[PDB]
Amino acid sequence: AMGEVSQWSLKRYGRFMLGSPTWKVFESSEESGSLVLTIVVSGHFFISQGQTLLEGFSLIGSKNWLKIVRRMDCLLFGTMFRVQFSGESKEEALERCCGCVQTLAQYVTVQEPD
Amino acid sequence: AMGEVSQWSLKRYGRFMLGSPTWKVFESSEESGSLVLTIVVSGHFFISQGQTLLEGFSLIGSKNWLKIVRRMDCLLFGTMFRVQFSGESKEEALERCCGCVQTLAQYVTVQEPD
Repeated sequence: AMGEVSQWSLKRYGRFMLGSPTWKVFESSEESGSLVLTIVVSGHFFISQGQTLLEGFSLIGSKNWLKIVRRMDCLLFGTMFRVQFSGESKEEALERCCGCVQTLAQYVTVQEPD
Repeated sequence: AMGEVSQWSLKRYGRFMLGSPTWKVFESSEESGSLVLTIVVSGHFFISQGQTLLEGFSLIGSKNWLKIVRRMDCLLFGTMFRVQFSGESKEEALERCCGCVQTLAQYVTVQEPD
């Protein structure tokens, strides 16, 4: 909303968990609540579903420990979690994703797949 | 949730608006959604109701332009908005308020009423 934050809505978020599941996958539901990726101008990164914070860390000095890769409208974050931007079409999601890459890339490099 | 943020729930938030209302008052409802005051470790301050950001600014260098006053379990913010912390009792609300004052006071001074 503000000029202090940028925000993008997500279709999905998945936490690498490593019985023993590999992923815990969160989706934007009417009940569950909507997924938002937030980047604050000081360089803080959050993912939130409604009001619970699923992810929260500084992007400052993340060159040292953080790896981001984009495949189309998804980002993978490693050192692990995975995010997919929403939209009514593949273009609209991709356009969301790219806008976010633009702010993310101010702090880290966003690589292409290996 | 994280170690990157502190969060407190609010009973009420009121925006000074100056037909011509003086205040717009937001409350924690089941429909409307719950009020959260968030302070991020880089010094960013937010109030949010569900996922809408009602307030968002930096506390860094706010000594120059920002005035905070505490009356019991409420804070008034001027240069204007007003916040009241929640709790099952007056003590619990006051205890919430004070915890927040403790992080706020790292950036600004929190005055007593005039």
